[PDB]
Amino acid sequence: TKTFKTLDDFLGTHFIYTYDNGWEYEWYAKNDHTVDYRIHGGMVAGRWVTDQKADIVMLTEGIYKISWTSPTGTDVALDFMPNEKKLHGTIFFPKWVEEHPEITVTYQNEHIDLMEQSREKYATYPKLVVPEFANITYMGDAGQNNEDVISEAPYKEMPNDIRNGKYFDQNYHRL
Amino acid sequence: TKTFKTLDDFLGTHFIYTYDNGWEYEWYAKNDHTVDYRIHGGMVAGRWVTDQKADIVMLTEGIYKISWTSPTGTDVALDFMPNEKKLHGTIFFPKWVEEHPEITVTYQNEHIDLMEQSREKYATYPKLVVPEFANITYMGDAGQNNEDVISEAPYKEMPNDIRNGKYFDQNYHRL
Ligand SMILES: [Ba+2]
Ligand SMILES: [Cl-]
Ligand code: NA
Ligand code: NA
Ligand code: NA
Ligand code: NA
Repeated sequence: TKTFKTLDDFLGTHFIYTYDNGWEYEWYAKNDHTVDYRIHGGMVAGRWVTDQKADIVMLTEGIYKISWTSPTGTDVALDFMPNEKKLHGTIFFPKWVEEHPEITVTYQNEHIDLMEQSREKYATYPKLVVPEFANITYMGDAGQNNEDVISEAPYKEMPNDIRNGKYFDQNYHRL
Repeated sequence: TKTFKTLDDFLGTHFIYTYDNGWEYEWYAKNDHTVDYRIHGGMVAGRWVTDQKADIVMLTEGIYKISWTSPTGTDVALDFMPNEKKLHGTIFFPKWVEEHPEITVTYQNEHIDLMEQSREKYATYPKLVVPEFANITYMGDAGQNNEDVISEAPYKEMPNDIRNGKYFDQNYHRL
């Protein structure tokens, strides 16, 4: 077990977690203004995102808050409490994402224009707000600016492969 | 200052705080699902809200997170660290609020239809995201469900009057 104490301790960390609503997420603090993530279970499962710009601060010792807005229109605020293996996230979904979640299920980086066209075309209100705690199931020190971390679409067995030490090498690159 | 340990300690607390951009806000935890607030500084100074529904939780001992979405379309995630006199809030404004702030500068509770109509008529994107720490300059033990706390429009010297103990009586009523 390592104690998370500084912003530097947190950056470069690679998380897997399950929300209290059953939803399984994966998230990486690439650097101090960039996040990658990959969704395994729930409404928008299969979706993954690299190079998302984000405000990342340490609130107080060992507690980390991350904010970003998405090309879909989705707003996010994550609070990591890694010394307790816990997280809290609020996701503010536009109405169209709840109605048509599969539109967002893709490699978003290749379909930015689709997301921007969708968010203006389809309904935004009422919003779906998902305020939930999560248990952290995996913590890896990937280092900052590591391109191998979230570099492919999710598959059924992927979270287990990572948790079991059968996905990355000693240097945290994929085999 | 009292030590905040539990969710109970937090509920019924009346705050005034200045964000790092200089924006003075005031905010009250009326109950476990309801917030009242009043704005004294910045883009939407003069705006006040009551009976806004919100998700309110204790993240970890003495740290609190509040999530709500507004009739304006605005998304808010607030993190309180009252034992440090520090807070962090992320506000996600629709483009239209940045472009027409003065529509929202009113008692919202009397102009709900105008807010809902404007969020549909004007632009949602790009969002203006305001990630900032605040310094807490006032903490009042207002008790839960006190309708007097935020019951009038802000005036210039109002935060001073509250800080200076000239606004409420001994039972935390305006008079
Ligand atoms: Ba698709
Ligand atoms: Cl509101
Ligand atoms: Na995104
Ligand atoms: Na990556
Ligand atoms: Na203040
Ligand atoms: Na303001």
